[PDB]
Amino acid sequence: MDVLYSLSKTLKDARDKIVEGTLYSNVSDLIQQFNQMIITMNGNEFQTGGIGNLPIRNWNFDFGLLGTTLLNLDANYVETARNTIDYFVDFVDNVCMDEMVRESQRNGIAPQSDSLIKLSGIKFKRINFDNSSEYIENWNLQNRRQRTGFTFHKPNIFPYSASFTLNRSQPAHDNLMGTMWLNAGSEIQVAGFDYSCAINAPANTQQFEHIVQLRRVLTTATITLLPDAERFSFPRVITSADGATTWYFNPVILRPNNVEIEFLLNGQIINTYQARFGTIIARNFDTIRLSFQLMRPPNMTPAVAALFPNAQPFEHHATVGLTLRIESAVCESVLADASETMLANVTSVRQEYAIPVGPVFPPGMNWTDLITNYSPSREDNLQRVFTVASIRSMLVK
Amino acid sequence: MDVLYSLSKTLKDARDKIVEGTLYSNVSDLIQQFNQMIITMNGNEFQTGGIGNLPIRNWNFDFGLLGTTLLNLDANYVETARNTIDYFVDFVDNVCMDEMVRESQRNGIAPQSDSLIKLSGIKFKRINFDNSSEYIENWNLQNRRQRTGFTFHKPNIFPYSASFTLNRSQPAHDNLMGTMWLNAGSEIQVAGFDYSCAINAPANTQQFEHIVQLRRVLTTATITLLPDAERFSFPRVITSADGATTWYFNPVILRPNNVEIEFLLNGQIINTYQARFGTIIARNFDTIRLSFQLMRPPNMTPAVAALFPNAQPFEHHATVGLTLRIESAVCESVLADASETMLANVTSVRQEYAIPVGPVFPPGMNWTDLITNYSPSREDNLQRVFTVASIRSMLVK
Amino acid sequence: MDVLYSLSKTLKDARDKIVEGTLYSNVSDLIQQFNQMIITMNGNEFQTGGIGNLPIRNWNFDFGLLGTTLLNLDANYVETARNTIDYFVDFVDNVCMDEMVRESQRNGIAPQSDSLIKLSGIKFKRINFDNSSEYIENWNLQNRRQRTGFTFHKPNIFPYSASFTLNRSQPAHDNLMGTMWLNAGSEIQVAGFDYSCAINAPANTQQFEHIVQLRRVLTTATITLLPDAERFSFPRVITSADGATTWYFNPVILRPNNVEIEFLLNGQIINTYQARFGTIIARNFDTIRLSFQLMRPPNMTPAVAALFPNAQPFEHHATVGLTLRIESAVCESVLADASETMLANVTSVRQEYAIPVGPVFPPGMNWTDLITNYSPSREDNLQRVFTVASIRSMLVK
Amino acid sequence: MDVLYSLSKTLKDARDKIVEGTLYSNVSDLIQQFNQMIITMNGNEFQTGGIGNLPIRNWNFDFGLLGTTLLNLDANYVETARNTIDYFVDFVDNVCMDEMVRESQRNGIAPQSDSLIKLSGIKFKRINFDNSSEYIENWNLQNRRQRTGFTFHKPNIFPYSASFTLNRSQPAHDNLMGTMWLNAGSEIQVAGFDYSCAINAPANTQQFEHIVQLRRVLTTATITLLPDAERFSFPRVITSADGATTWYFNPVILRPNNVEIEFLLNGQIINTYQARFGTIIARNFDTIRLSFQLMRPPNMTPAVAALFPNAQPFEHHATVGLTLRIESAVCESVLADASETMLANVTSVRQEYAIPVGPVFPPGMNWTDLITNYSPSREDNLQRVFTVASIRSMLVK
Amino acid sequence: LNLYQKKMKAIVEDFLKRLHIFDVARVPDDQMYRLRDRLRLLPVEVRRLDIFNLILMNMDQIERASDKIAQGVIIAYRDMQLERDEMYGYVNIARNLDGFQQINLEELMRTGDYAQITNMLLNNQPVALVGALPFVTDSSVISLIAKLDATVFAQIVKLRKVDTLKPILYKINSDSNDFYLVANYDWVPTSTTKVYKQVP
Ligand SMILES: [Zn+2]
Ligand SMILES: [Zn+2]
Repeated sequence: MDVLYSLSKTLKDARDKIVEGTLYSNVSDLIQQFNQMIITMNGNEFQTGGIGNLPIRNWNFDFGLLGTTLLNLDANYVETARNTIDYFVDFVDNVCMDEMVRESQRNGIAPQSDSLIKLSGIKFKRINFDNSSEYIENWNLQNRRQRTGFTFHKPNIFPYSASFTLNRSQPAHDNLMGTMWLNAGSEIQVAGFDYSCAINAPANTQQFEHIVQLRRVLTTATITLLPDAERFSFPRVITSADGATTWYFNPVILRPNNVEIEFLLNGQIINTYQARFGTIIARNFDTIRLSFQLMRPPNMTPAVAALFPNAQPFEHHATVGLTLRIESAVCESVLADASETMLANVTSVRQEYAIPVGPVFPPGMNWTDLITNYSPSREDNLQRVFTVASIRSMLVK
Repeated sequence: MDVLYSLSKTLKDARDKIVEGTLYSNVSDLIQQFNQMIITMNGNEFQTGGIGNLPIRNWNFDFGLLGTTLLNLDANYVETARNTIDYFVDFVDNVCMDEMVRESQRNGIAPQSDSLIKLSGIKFKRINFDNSSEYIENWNLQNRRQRTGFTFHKPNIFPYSASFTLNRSQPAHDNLMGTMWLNAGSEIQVAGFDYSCAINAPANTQQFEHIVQLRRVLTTATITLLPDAERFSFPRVITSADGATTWYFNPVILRPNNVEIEFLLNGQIINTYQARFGTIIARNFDTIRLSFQLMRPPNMTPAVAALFPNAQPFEHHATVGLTLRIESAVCESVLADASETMLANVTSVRQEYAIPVGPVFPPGMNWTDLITNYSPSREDNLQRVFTVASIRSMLVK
Repeated sequence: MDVLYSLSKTLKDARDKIVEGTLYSNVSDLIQQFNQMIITMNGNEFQTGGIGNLPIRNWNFDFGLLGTTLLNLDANYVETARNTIDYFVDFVDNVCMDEMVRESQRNGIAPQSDSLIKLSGIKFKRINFDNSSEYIENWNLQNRRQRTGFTFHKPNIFPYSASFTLNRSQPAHDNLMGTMWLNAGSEIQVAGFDYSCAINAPANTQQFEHIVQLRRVLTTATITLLPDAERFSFPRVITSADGATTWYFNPVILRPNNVEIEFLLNGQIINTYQARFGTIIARNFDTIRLSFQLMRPPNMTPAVAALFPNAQPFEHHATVGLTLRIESAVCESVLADASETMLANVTSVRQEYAIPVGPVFPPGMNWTDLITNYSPSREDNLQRVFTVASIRSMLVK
Repeated sequence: MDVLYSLSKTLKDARDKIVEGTLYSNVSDLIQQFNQMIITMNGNEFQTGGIGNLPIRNWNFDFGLLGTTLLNLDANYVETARNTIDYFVDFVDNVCMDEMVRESQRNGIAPQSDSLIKLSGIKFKRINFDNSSEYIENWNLQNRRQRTGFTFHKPNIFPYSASFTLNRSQPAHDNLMGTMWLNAGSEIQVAGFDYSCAINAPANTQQFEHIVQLRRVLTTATITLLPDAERFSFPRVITSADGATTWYFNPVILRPNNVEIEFLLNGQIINTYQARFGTIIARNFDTIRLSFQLMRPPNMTPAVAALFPNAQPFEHHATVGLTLRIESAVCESVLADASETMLANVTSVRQEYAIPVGPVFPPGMNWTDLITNYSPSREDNLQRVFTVASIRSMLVK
Repeated sequence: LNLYQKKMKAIVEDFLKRLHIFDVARVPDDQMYRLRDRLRLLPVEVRRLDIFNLILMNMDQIERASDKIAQGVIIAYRDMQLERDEMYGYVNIARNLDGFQQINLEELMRTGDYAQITNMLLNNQPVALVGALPFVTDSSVISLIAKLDATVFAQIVKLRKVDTLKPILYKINSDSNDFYLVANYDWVPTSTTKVYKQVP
């Protein structure tokens, strides 16, 4: 595997540092590495493809070295080189793709394809070099069993979930109390509603709570917390819990009272914030708990008083809410986020070549399904597959 | 051109690796490259500026080189060097800016300025070196007529468009049916409304559809699709299509029924998703088609039934919607996005120096106007201009 | 690729300049080139076919050189040569065909087949020669990214489109006003009709306009423009816009008034002609706009007056029209035209070998579909495929 | 002049036969010719442009000859060559264009531009070679005085002419007899009409005739002759001869009787065809005479009899016609046709550079005006200008 | 160092000899060359390498720094104004080519002549010659008047060669030149030619 990596940084730092002009001395250290490769390869034979709509292609090697002679570089030098690179590019592409499709339950971590299995061979190890590409960097550290870690912008930790829970309801759905939410990606919006505006509630306050359990721990998270859930601030006609009928939600929004956000790790409070809106840091957590209340306004102007009668019908439904967004965070496990193309690359190659559903990944590499049941096997396969996608993107985008 | 590039990575890898103390043998390979330059330059005269409020500064070359001795670097060594760098910096800045304003209908892809035209000369090619900066990387691969590609978080593919289409309307605007939307940047929000709540519609279902045609194909897109269009979930007073009067929109939101998103390429469905909210992948498309329906609730509690009478006046307007956001994608053409400063750099330099409107770009480099009529000439000029902005940002931010 | 080219001009200039008689001296320069080939080939092994109904064939090389001895040429010399040529002919045919079927989205420009991919190899480049064949000529100039260009007689730029637009209509379709047209290939015919003969129109003149947007710019076009649209000068029964009924068109033709043809490029008028019929030149345009009017005759003999009453029924329908034909033009992109057999060759080879529909080209290489959505990928594939067809036609027709 | 020619075939056979990989000996004979040029040139300086919007650029020569690195060229060899070619290309373009705009009444058959006048100088003749380009081929043969000759597809010999001649008419235009036609390009359509259907005509037959005089003799013409003039087979409202009113034409078509086509040369019948439709050959003619008759049907079914009463009003107008198209022909004088781009090239260069109207050519190089008054001066200038356009198209399209 | 000559054996021979162990000669030819083939593909002991990089950077400077030999000459067949420099006094030096073709003597000589130069000289055209070259100083005020500098050239033609191409300079100082009936008459130096030796 690491082998694979090199193959690319070789080509990149190649198709990059080798051009009509420059001095030999700037590539001397490079040129070498290169040749070294050609050698190890030549003589060997390969095979890629064979699954689904993926073409089968065989490759052989028999190439000349490089003029370690010249001082500067003349146009002619390049072209005779670029011609050799292009065969490797078109190669690697086919190599990546071929191993970017196969999955495996037992050992979903190690190589699969006839192409790569052959590379992990010892006789090729004579090629590793410059592993500064964030992903491979972490691939190694994990082999040696040590503390890994990646960086994500608007990570995708929450499987899509949009629902409600009626804590007080009745057939007519004319005096409900409960919460409704949307957990998706890196965002959570939750609203607590009480049709009665806490008219008969102790201290005229109704307590609400929303708990979200992450499938993986996030560390060093920068989070935006804002009062109100705009998504649940407008009139709605919703299906009843049993699907037998529809209820009416006509919200009027009040400020959430006694807001408390807790970021817990294994049941322990790691970070807690009381009514702090804006930017907050959650340094290590696997669970978020949002507690907030609706407090009936003790003093009301006529217009307000008119919305909240002492007796039904309750026509304006008191609602309080919160919005929480994880802007960035670090995770020890690979995840999809709003910036990296890994998930999209893997999903795209599989879709383009009509790769059949396998035993590990959900149909279509569906993110929600994947993160909902993020088993060790899915994670090992995902990491292998994401690391390969990242190796491929160094040359082919 | 590529020439230009070097000039910088030269200086950066210079103003960076040349510090009081470091061991020489870390820059041996570097030092060289440097000198090589000075030589090729010395004996040449340049001129930049001359347009709008851009000064016309003149430059000459005549410099000594650098010692090669010394195990380690002594402070004195640096300062005598930094003094030489600063003249090149202040130079390049003026060089970039001068070629970052001129546009040419004809060959808007070729060099313009007297300054650069002179660089593409052969006698200067002896300076090229280390082309790994994502942009130049793609500049080459294109000049050779090959497959390019870039990376964008929240790309800016949709020209601003905020409007509506009334499929059923009448003078009083008291029983409308149609859609309203906002396409902007990487996001689309669209709502379908039916004042009658499909009371007389076949199967009590009203079909809606929203089609958006991209000006460039996006590949490997990671997309968030969510039900509801919050932007169109509140009461509005809107101007009529003819601008003669104003209508009232008083939405009540229902879940979009039979949601189907199609990502098409040249009329062909490449990806299709049925009612799948959350994160989805669209691997290659030039068009997005969102189809969704409003289905009159077959069972209604009294509160709901009251909103939807059998006869007018229709006072609560049934609305269903969708929100789609392209988090990341790859495009073969340069585009503005939410992270890169290229567009802002080009636009800013032109604004600061009062550069007159030219024949290629819309006034103020207006993004909406640019992407709406993204001609080949505008794209070639944009790419040239974006690549220069990226070369400049390696040294001057 | 260029490699391929040679292979042929080699054979042509061979099966042509080598015959029972002539002097050595006329081929000396040639003979050489030839041998040079045999060498480079011998030892190598190939494979063509394997897709659809295309036979798989393997080829090996082990041939003797040529007697560079003799003065004149004796019959015997030829026959021993022709025998060697025939193996190459039957070869190339199979090579062309094999690469004339495969398509590819990502890189639809470069080679596909195992046969050709091997040719682009460096070790064969030792064969290029005499690239005066118009197509290869342009293939190169495009690699070096420069101004290309082809020549066409009755080009095929307009996708088939035959329709109408009723600007004034009513259920009975007894007093219509609008236009009907046929855009196909290199021709446009458009008619403007007004059942009322502009009886209530300002200045008794009805304005018409027909705009046609080319998918590619045409330069140096020689065009025939004639008044009248014969195709729309006869009685017709046509389907209504909604397909629910049929209307009657009973034209009577008048000369088009204030004819103005504009050939625009990116919205700018490049050429404009006012009422000029016959041969006109449009030097560079991507759009054609034809504007013409129907002017009610101010003076009418009884027979004419009788056709145009002050009140309905309107039984004779005043019609004015134009016919425009692009006889020849130059395009920077390959196109089908009325003389070249490229499209037909590619389409024919695919049909004969039952080649399955691929990811790039429309089913059956349908021209209208192709030109309607002439994407960059379709054009690159079309050019590759057209260039190969042209290489093949040098030997096999 | 001939000089000029070479300059190109030099470059073409150059930018063509000189590629990465061809054996030296395939260009030995060529290389030479090339160098020979450089020599003769270097030293002398030139001026192009200096008219309308045409730029005045100054060209100077200072080039090193061509090496000969043995055994097939190395990439490097090419690039150092291509760099030299590109200066000549960009040169010639400017040379052609500069002499492609100047006209002269007195001697408008010789070189005008300061650029070319200098080339006809003796010290340059040393370059001329391979005069196989059809146009130059004929340029020479004319300088010596001999049988020239060009080849055209759908030649453009007929100036646009669309009119009628009423042989019998009256104010009401209710009983007309005459002909109407369209002569344009290579086609003629003519119809003979008799509102009375020869009711009072001798032998119930009305004779018609249409004569067209070519401005130049056409030889070896392949012609399509078909009965009927579709263009004049539909109802029309036409302006009267004096423009004071409009008449009604309501044709009903009968087969033309006793059709006789004569192709005359200086008043002598060279070819004559009696009622022969399809493909006919006219080997040498300057005039075409079409004679045809309308013969009242001696036997008529009721439906037919009803169209042709013994007394006015005559409501169905008996019409007979012919269509003649010159598919191909040879002319001793240059002409525009449906395949060659010469006229379009000359017209386009003049339009692009805003070249002022001169003393020889009609405004806009209008074809109809040109061929209508095709004076010796216009022809000599046209030939010079067409020959230059053809030299230019060998390199720049 | 573009020494497209020795490279093969030359170095190899010395190499082996110093190794002592074996007596070259009986080293099959496929051996000695193959030995190079392998040698040429290795780094270079920083020491070694580090120095060459240094020599090359100053190479140019040395060459023009010498007292004998300058780089090429120019011919313009245009009465030209002699320049003046504190050190040489009144001389015809040019510190820069630019405006006249360049002809790599080395290239010409090594590859035979096609007279490209022969024609340019004959129809008398502005041209330059580049590389290292012989040299001649002269004090004969008169000389200049006699236009000697436009002579030497014709030579070449004869047979290829171009070794015998000593060009001329006029170290005309207001002194050591018995020939000074010059500043006594209103006048200005008309040198038809000058040279590249940059100033020390
Ligand atoms: Zn963002
Ligand atoms: Zn035709």
